[PDB]
Amino acid sequence: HMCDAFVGTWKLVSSENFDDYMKEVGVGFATRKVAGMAKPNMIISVNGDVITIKSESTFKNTEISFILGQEFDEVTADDRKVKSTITLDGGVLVHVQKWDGKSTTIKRKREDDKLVVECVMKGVTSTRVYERA
Ligand SMILES: O=C(O)[C@@H]1[C@@H]2CC[C@@H](C2)[C@H]1c1nc2ccccc2s1
Repeated sequence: HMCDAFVGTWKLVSSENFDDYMKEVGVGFATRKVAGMAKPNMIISVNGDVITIKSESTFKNTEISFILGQEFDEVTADDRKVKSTITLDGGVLVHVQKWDGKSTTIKRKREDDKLVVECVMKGVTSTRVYERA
């Protein structure tokens, strides 16, 4: 029952500062413009200890499966090859990605009927809000 409140099908309803977050990550102009239009559906499921997060959009379809605390390789939507570790910290899913000596952290939390995602790269934060689909 670890992540029960995350499980489901979620649709992006708002975004703030995502272009600036992507710039800070190192994403180039064309990917920023096209990726920034996307309205992904995020599908979260749990089977035993394995959590799966799928993201489906017009730009890319991705999928990650993982066990909490156990590092895995991820190819991101913007084509970074990263080493990821996802943990639960006080009810927040905390996802750290490492690549090329860099690091970014993505936090996912339940707030009211929403799933709120905070993406941080150095001093730049983007907030992405999802509703049930
Ligand atoms: O999952 C998402 O919400 C988005 C949208 C759906 C697919 C693309 C656009 C994905 C990105 N994530 C990142 C992370 C860092 C840098 C660039 C990008 S594009």
